[PDB]
Amino acid sequence: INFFEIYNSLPTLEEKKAFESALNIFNQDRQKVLENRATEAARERWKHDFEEAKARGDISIEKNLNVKLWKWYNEMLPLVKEEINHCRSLLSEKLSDKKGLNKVDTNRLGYGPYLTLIDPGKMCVITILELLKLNSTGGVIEGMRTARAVISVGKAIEMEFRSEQVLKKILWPQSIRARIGSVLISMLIQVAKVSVQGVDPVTKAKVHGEAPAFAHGYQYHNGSKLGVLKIHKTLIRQLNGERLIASVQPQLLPMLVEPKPWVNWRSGGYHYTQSTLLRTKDSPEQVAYLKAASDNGDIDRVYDGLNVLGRTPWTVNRKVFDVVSQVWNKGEGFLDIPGAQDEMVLPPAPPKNSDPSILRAWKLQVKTIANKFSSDRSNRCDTNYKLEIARAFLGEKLYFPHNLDFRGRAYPLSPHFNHLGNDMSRGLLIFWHGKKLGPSGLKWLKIHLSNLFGFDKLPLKDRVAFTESHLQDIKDSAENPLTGDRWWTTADKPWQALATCFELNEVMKMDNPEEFISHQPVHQDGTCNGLQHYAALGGDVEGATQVNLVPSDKPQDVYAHVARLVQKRLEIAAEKGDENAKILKDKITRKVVKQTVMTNVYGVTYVGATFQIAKQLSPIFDDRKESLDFSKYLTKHVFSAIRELFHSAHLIQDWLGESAKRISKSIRLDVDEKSFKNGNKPDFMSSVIWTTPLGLPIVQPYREESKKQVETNLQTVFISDPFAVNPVNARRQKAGLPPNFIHSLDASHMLLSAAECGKQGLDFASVHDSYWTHASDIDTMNVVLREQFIKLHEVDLVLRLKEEFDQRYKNYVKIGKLKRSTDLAQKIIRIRKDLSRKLGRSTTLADEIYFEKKRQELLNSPLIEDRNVGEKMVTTVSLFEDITDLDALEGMSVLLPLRLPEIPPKGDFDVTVLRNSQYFFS
Amino acid sequence: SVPIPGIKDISKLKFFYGFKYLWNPTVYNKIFDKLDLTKTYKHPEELKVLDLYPGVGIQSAIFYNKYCPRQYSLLEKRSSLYKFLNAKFEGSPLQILKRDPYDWSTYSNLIDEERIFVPEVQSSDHINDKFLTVANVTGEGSEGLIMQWLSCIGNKNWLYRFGKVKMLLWMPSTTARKLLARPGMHSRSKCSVVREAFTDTKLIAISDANELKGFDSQCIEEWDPILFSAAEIWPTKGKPIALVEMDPIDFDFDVDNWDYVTRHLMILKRTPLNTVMDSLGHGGQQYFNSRITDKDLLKKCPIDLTNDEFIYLTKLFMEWPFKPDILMDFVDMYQT
DNA sequence: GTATTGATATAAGTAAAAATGCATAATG
DNA sequence: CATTATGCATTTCCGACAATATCAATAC
RNA sequence: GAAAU
Ligand SMILES: *O[C@H]1[C@@H](O)[C@H](n2cnc3c(=O)[nH]c(N)nc32)O[C@@H]1COP(=O)(O)OP(=O)(O)OP(=O)(O)O
Repeated sequence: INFFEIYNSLPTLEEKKAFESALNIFNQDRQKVLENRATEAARERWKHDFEEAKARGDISIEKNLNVKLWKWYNEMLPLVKEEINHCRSLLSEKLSDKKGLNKVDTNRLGYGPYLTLIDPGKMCVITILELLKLNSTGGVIEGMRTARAVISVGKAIEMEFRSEQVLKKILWPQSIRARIGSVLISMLIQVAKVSVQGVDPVTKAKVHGEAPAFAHGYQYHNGSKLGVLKIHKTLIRQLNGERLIASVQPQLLPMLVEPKPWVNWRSGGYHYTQSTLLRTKDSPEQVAYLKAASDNGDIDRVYDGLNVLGRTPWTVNRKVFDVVSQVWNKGEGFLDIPGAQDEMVLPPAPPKNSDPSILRAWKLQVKTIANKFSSDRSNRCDTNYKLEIARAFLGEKLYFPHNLDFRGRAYPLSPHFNHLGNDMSRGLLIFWHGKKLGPSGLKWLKIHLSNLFGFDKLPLKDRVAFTESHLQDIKDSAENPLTGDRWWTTADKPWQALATCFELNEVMKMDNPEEFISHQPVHQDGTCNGLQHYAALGGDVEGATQVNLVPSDKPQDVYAHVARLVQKRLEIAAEKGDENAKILKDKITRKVVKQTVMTNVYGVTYVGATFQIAKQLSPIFDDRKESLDFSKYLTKHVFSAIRELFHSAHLIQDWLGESAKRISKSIRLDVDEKSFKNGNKPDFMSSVIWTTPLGLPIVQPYREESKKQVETNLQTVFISDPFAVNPVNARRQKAGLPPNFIHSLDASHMLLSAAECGKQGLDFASVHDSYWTHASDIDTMNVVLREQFIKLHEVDLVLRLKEEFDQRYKNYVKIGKLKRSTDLAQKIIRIRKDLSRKLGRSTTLADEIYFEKKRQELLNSPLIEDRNVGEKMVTTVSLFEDITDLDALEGMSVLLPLRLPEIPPKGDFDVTVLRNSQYFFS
Repeated sequence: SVPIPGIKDISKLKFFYGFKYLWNPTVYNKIFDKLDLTKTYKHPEELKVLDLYPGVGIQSAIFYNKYCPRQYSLLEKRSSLYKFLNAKFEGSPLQILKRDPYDWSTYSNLIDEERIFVPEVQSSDHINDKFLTVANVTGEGSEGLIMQWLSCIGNKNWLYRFGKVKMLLWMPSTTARKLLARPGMHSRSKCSVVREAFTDTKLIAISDANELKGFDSQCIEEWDPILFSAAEIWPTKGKPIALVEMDPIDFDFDVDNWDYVTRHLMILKRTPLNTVMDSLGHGGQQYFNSRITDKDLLKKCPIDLTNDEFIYLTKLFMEWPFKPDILMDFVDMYQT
């Protein structure tokens, strides 16, 4: 039943909506059964497989694999039952001092009550599925890593208990999770038996016997032991052929029924699954601030934007899917498909008496071959899974619930198949709704094809001329995509180019292009979004003119301009005439210039720039022997060019970095009452926090990691508790503040645009910077983008941000050394003498901070008479608070107030001038 | 007729890269008198000897002044030490070559390319009496060089294809405690295991009396080391320096399998052998429990075992029908 | 009296300590 | 304070990423 | 390996 074909065949809108409603009410059961969990389903499937194998005698297939899984479960269940009974018996002891204190007291009391809740059969199924799914992970050739093994089983069990809670101790300790996982994995290793054949060199004949399925071993990587579980070759070869669906169903897939709209920080997305509004991994501060913001209810605009992003219906492009299926079934590696690789081949072993350099070279070659083979298999398996999902959802309507990371950017909930995937995945997706092309539909389709081929810098008229010139081979490629000229493979995005060529041929065949119905998305991508945001923030006319922010007859290109600057610099260096200059004269690549120039204003280092240029110079192979030194030369030159060119982006970056440093080197006045015990140099628990224009709070999670060994049954894994608040990473926060701010601004603009498009009645899909709508709606889409950009950036964002910092961090203290010879220090020394007189010894900054907090409370105290008394008290921070020149004081260690640097001057540039800048976003 | 540098000359050397050198001619002549290299090398006049990382080179100068070999070359790449050696030892029968000993290609080029230093290949029946190697790896960060040299002794590739070549090795006292670890000691490691499997070593000198507590008392009293103070090395802040004598011995086993067995067994050096076999592979516990008849061996810990029982376990692993493929025991975290 | 905390070695060519690509942070 | 060390713009997804065992002092 | 700045 091809629902998409039926919907397109229906000629009347009334019956079209009636059919859509009927499909929606019909697909509820399918969506529920797809979203359902896997534990009971797998248990019943294994039971039925075992019973039918018993009826039929035996098998030697994945059916026998499931029978073996059932046998493992049946043998495991007594062990888990006995363990739970032992835990219950040991928990009923009235009183004891050392009753198996080495083993029972330290562990059974640790993980008794947690284990006694969940059904033993359910835990058995969960651990079996988790260990079977975890295959070839953690860098292990044939097994997986113990550190992930114990956590994954523990985390899955806790998540299972949470599923029992919604059917009716919020979060479990990491140590408890690891202990439970290790215990269950130990029981599974003890039980799992698999038969295997072998030949004894003495006997020189086949031997029949059984061996354990799992083994716990240790591997050495550069002198560090690894906890590794090894999976038997029989299990490896018997699980290899089942992919990721036959053994067990997946969990995250695109839905069919309307996604549940975002209402709270947990209500949205999948119908029967809770998804956090923020991609918070291990950030208690992030989750707390998100919960507070959701309670305050100031992210309704974010909710509207996410609803609009996740309401657009999709379907699988049948023609491109058929072409991809034909190419994949042909078996030879295509441009994107890696192709079918049969098996591993290893070089012959050199003689044991050969040179150690020769042996090292052979070892390196073997390692390289193994890594390449593993990567290629994984890529082929991922492509096969993508094709399987596309075929399963072919002919139906698709919905893509979206989610946000802490920066605010939008990501789909389903990671396997989405519109953010590679070229094949992007080409295999089209909008469910079809809209007439109108007068500008043909023009916009031609523009989309031309800029898909890579000619996006050229004007729209030239793009249309290019498409008109190449319409002949567009039609050719459409008629015979395979076994023909293959013009689409010459493009930058071959699959989307193929889809657009199909659409253009369908338009050309029709007599009247005006009334055609199209489903192909049209990508309208902005140019240099980060530089655009700097231009809007600083109000620099030069930057705005460079980044196509102002209207123009032709679109200027900062990347092209700086590439020409590098050309001039290297032709000046031609006087020196080194080998690097001679090689790189006519081969300076706009791709490396793109990456370096774009990432310079985000705080890239010299090493990072060298690595980026070397990586992007690798595919073209200007220096096949070694490109690193020439890359360093090029980085020096391009850095000189960017430093001479950009002058306001750098100012904004420097102000943000200095602010981040001052925030990361501060501490709360009254909160520091806890005995940190360091005395003079406390710990820092301050993270840069600010709110987006949309209202979403942002908390940078860069904190130190407290990794400690925790004792488990299998081994002492080396994990870190995510609940332990740790001192911040000052360098990480300082280096990451500007990019986080800029991407947050980009996400806010995108969300405002999506909300306004949803209000206007359009279909909107956003791959971060680039925006996708129908070909007919491109003009209104551009108008609404410009309107929303004006609305967002008409306010002084940097000034509001500094005001937010000042409001949030008013009562903060920053420790700064002060010169002993300073006259103001004499008063400070006298005051600390009183702070030493009461203490009776050397004055402590902790006591000084407590005294400072005493005055601040009295200022806000209800008693007016005590407030005057509170204003009478004088401290080191109180004495300096009358002085505004912070740099004047900057020996002795003195507390200083936290004052952020003043914002750079705001250049005069009207932002409304972009209402007619047709080339602003293209 | 060979000059010997003094501490006045040595104080002019700014950089030693962490390498500590002894400068006392009294200590060198005492060490040589204890060693008595003349009995093994019947004719020093025809002796060929190669030195690695000479640095100061007073040891080489005294060795030449005592025995006078036909050819004696020094391998260096350190700029300051090489310049000092060239300035001091120019116009002398000694020879100095500017090649870094760390690089494996250095020896192959030096011997098999332009005939500069050609040794004579001898059978493994007895210690070679025509080749001798002296090194100095007192640098703390170059333990891997010594371990690779031990592996090369095992594999008969780097310089031991010429036969059983005696080796003199200035090398740190902590590594001395590591290598000279009898079974049962708390410093027993795979370094000591390969040391006793491939070679038989004697300790000659040590710069600190306190370090002698760690070593085995019987070995110390049998060796009778030449103890000396810590004022005979110019860098005082460095760790104590010991000396060892390396003599290769004959062995009959498969190096790769023995290496795998030792590495994967004595990770858990304190656990009893009744359970450590599970780390070897799948079913190793049951297979070894069934095969092994000596119950005391199972009770013995891997830190109490020696090369004999290690070879026995390697043989058991060899005739294990279901032994895993030891070739692919690595992690694929590799740059691509 | 004992259990939690911190130090150290493993393997061993991704050397190490000289240099340097460099800005910024941590030293005594 | 001149001297010496540390890491190298951000984020998302995928089998990505990523130490452990033994032994000492000590804290209780 | 893929996506964006
Ligand atoms: O080209 C890659 C790829 O073949 C493989 N690889 C490395 N990391 C990943 C990953 O997270 N996911 C996938 N699918 N493939 C991966 O190794 C090659 C790169 O090797 P590197 O050691 O340089 O890998 P690293 O992760 O350090 O960096 P990057 O090059 O991938 O960014």
